[PDB]
Amino acid sequence: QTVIQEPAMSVSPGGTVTLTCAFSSGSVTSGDYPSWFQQTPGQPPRLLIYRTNNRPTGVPSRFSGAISGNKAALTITGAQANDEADYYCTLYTSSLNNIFGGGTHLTV
Amino acid sequence: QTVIQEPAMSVSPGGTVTLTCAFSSGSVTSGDYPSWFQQTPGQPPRLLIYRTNNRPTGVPSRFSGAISGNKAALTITGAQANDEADYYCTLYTSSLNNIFGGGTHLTV
Amino acid sequence: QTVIQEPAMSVSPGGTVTLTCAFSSGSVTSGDYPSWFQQTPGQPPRLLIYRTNNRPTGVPSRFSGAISGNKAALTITGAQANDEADYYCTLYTSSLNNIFGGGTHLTV
Amino acid sequence: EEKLVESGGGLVQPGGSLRLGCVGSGFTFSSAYINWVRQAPGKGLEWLAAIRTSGGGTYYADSVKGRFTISRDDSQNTAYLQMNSLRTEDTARYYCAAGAMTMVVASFFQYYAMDLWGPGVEVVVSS
Amino acid sequence: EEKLVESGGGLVQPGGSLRLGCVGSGFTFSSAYINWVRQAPGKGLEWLAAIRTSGGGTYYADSVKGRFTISRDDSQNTAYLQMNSLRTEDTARYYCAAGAMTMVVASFFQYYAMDLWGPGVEVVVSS
Amino acid sequence: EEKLVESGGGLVQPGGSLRLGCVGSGFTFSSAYINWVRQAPGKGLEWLAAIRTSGGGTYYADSVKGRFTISRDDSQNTAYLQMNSLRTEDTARYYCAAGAMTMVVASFFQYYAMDLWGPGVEVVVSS
Amino acid sequence: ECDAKCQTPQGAINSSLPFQNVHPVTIGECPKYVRSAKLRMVTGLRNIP
Amino acid sequence: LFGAIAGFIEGGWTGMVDGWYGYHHQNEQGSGYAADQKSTQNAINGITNKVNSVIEKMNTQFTAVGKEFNKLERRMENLNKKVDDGFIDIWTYNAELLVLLENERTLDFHDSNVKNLYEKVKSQLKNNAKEIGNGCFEFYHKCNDECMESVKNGTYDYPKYSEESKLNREK
Amino acid sequence: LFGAIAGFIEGGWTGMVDGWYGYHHQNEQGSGYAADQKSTQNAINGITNKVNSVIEKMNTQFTAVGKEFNKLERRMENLNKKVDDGFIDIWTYNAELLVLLENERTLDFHDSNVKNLYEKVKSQLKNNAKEIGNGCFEFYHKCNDECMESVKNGTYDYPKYSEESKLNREK
Amino acid sequence: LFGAIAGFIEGGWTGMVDGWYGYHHQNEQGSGYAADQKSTQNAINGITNKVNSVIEKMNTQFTAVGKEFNKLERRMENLNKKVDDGFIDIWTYNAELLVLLENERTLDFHDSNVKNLYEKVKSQLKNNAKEIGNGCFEFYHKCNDECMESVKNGTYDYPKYSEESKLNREK
Amino acid sequence: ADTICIGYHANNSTDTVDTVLEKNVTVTHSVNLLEDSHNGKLCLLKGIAPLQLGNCSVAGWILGNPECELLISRESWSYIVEKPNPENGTCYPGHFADYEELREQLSSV
Repeated sequence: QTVIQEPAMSVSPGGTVTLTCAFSSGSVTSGDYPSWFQQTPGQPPRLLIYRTNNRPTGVPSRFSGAISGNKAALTITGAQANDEADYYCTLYTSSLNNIFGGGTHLTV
Repeated sequence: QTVIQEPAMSVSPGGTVTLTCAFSSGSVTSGDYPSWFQQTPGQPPRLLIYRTNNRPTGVPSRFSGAISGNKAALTITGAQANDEADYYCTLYTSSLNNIFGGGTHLTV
Repeated sequence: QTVIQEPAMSVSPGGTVTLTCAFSSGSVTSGDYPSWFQQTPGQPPRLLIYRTNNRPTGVPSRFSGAISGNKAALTITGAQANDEADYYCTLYTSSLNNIFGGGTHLTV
Repeated sequence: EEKLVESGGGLVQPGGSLRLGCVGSGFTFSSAYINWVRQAPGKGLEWLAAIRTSGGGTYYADSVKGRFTISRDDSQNTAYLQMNSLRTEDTARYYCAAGAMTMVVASFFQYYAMDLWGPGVEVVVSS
Repeated sequence: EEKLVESGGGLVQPGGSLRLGCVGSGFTFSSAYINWVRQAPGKGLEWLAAIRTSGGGTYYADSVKGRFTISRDDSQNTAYLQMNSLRTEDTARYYCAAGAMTMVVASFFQYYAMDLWGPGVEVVVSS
Repeated sequence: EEKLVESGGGLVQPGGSLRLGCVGSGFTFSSAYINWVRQAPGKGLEWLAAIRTSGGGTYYADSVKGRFTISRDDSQNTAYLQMNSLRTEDTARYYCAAGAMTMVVASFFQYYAMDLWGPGVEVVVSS
Repeated sequence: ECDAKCQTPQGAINSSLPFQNVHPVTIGECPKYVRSAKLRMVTGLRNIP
Repeated sequence: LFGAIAGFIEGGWTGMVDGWYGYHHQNEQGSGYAADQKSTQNAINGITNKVNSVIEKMNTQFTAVGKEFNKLERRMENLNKKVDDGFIDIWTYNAELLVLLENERTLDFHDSNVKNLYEKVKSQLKNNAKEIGNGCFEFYHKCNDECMESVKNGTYDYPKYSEESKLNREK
Repeated sequence: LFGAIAGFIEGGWTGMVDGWYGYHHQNEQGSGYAADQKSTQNAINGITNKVNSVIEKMNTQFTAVGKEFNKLERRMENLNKKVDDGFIDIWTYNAELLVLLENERTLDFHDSNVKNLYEKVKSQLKNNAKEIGNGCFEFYHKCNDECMESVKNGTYDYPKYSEESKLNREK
Repeated sequence: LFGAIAGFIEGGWTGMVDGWYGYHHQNEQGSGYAADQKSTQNAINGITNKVNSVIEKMNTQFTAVGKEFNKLERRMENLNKKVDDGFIDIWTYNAELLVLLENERTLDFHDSNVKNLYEKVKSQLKNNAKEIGNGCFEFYHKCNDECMESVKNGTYDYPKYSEESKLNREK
Repeated sequence: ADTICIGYHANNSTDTVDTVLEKNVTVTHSVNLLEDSHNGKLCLLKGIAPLQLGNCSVAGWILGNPECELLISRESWSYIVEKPNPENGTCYPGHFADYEELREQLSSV
């Protein structure tokens, strides 16, 4: 019904993060096809991971995605200080019906 | 229904011919299985092309068959002057029901 | 539906044996899955051949099984003088339902 | 050495009946579809009838549908065309054709191929 | 050079109507699903509507169902979101997204991948 | 290492009852069909009963159907044959066999193969 | 005076088959030598008469 | 495996000698055997391409595999022997596995052809006939030779016989 | 082969542009073309892994084929030629046969996917709809876009329309 | 793919420990788990033959794959290295692709076996049972242990239960 | 009533084939991919006849052995045919230098 995320997170440069996304309901499965989005203020959102594991061509091989337990997880390792943006998660409840998360404001 | 064919046709020695066979109806396809026969005076007919494009073993690799637009075409390249015979086409309307054409008298 | 077997036989050492087993009914086929057993006095029975041809790990490559006509045949070749034991055949009528034979005593 | 030989024929008055026979040698006659075709004097070929193998069926043209019957006897390697109520337009040379062309991937004969023809038999209908 | 450009928007009094338009260039628009998403000032993204290709169907979020309608014209590479009876909380920046990622094994666009986004259009509903 | 040990048995008056037991060690007893066979003194082998795994079913010979029941307790690796309404002809050595032959392509046991046998127990019935 | 595409010390091979088991030492464009005694490809169906 | 051959159609027919797949008919005019020309011809074309592809891709170049070396060149003799033996091993293994897998594929192809013919006849007849097992349909109406040929040649004309069939099916 | 593609479903749809397999519905609201995303995605994953398995299974080490020999070393030149031609022939045969067989595996995979989709829809609808050939179902009840979407994602709710379908069917 | 495994039959049974394919029954006397011995035995024979064919078709000859060459013979050494690396590449490619394809073939074989068993039981029960989905049939009569064993072993005797199943079906 | 059955072909063939799932499968028809027979005679190659040495060896033929007269005329040959143990080679005893290389280079001309 509603998608729960972390209100805010921080990380030092050169460190890994574990930005998580879940339902306000039962377990999140790979059949929900989570997709993450990076948005800086004043810019359109950018797709980073799709179908919980797959990166587009332009996305650096730094953002990894997985399903850890019952919650989807996005991990950033390098943290090159251009990762200071709002990270959103979308979970698909149908063929095209998707619910967006609240947003994790990551500061580096 | 009825199969139309050229009443007569003449070619020069060492030339190509385009003996055609058509329906008095819609298009002729490979599902009609055209078969060409050659008959000389006082003699049993001889099969030259079966199922549009196939030659029996004894037939030299000079007669060829094809489908062109909506017609069945037989072509002779070498024209060794022993080809002065009547050429018939048969079209199969069923598993064994077939209709013969009028026949073409080929003068070399 | 009963299993008929030859009451006794004898064989010289280094001689062939043609132990046989049949039904009091139609032909015995591979679908009856015959299995032979060797029993010495006061000793658990031992499996020599299952499914008309298969031999367990310990059984030497001397015993052989086959379906000869309408009967099941166990052939012993070596006759190593330790084959002085009763030989039984079981033929299966269902998936676990089976009839044992009367038994053949082989005097070597 | 595949050969077909046609018997019967000759002169028959209108309204009469004939029984043409084609005998096959050199090939498995019981495995081949048998066609009967006619050629009127000074005219093109006209397909007349066909019979399959092992009682598959009989196929007739509208010209002689109901007048001409076709049968076969594999024990004698013969195919029969019985013609009844013959008119004046039934004067022709009659050929028996057989689809008897072998394949490489099977033992049957090739479909849609009248490869083996007989010399023919003349049938004339006049007074 | 795939690109989506929004159109429409502005100021509309509560209870009014608008027709936001998104025009796409650089890719086969008629083969791409079109999503309309919104972002309120200082608030997270909210998916509103989606339209499939060749009349597959229209999907609406429960928040905007009945009030908002989605449509597309494939002869002009345009996607329309028509809003009726706008409330005062419908003020946001509206984005049109499209699934326009290609694969090597097919000529289609990848599923569950909203990759191509437009810059957005401002909609303010106030008196 | 595969072993089956029989228990029960002894002398019981006609019209009585018994419960023979077979305990298996060294293999997966819950995965093996269990057969009960008898050998009368100076007589051939007589197959009596069989039980499958996971409640598949019970199979009885016509001689002992109705009188004898067969069960298994997999928590103790035991198989039980309960005999009722004993007659004078039931005195024999009773064997428990099991299909415990393994295969390379699967983890189950071979079908139609009683490979593992026990020493057996004497049962003598007499007035 | 025969003509062949492959020659073998025991005699030539007049065939178009892809494999042969006559002799490993051959001269010419020859079928590949195999240690197989049978190479039958089913073209038809199971025979259940 | 698709279930037709050595399945719900237990055995073959020795009487059908003009094709691989076909039909047996029992009308009051008579019984008989007719091969399905379309499916058998498709199978013939497929198997002929299969054989021609296995045979015609062995295009070899003029080579001589025999060499002579003396005793002071024994490493050469062994290297040449290794080359020849390795090529023979590769080709033997490849040919054997190729035939083994290709034969299974051919048998599966024939099984698929018989099931598809059965399914096609089933869909054509619909409820005008009943499945009596063994790949046979018992009609609810009278089929003459024209009816049987219509079933065989692919144009059955169901509505023509539906109503009468109902009077036999609801009885 | 499974009989769906070029079988009981005759030809493909140029209208469906978003996937390989899918539906075409016709209601009062309108007609359309929707691809089945689950089956299409499974097929895409399978075909991608097949192509990747073919491509990435070829691993080589740094080698130089070319060699030069003088006039007194011709057994050398001939042996080098033999190894080169043998490797080329083996690889040519293997590549050609691999592509030839994998094409039949891929086409059979697509045919199976289409047939499985048809069977899934059929089992969902049961007797609420009639089969009219060509892979096409006719509903005995009245469906809107919710019903069509319900059939498409796999949540049909047969009991909801069972009574109305019974009334319309037995009439 | 034939649609049975991971299809209309979703998951496997851990309780059935005596075969690959089998049955799950429920009667007043209780539920159980029994394997189909015929189908499982045929599958075991086929898979065992497949493994034996893969293993035993490699017949090799005594060879030593090592040669030493002095510094004045580098063409010797490079030719030997080329031979060895080519053979290793060919064998790695062949083995890897063979395993990858035989695994799909084996999985499809098991899927076909499950589907064929389902179709066999379907044809034997006919209209005496209702297809309740998931490889399950609910009987329109009462089946004690003997009836279910008759179903499993292949002799169902439909006409015995034909009449009663009518009265309970038209109600 | 009136019935139509669907079935397949069967004949008296005894041909057997081996499959990955079963051995010794009787089939209606099969083709051979293996050649097991030869002519027993030497044939031409690429339309060019071979060179037959008779009792001479390559060394004897190329040195001009006195007992090698019949084989004196040839222009172009596709291969050489030699006896397993020729009895007229180097009549004067001695060592032939690079004999195997010479045999390789005289194989076809």
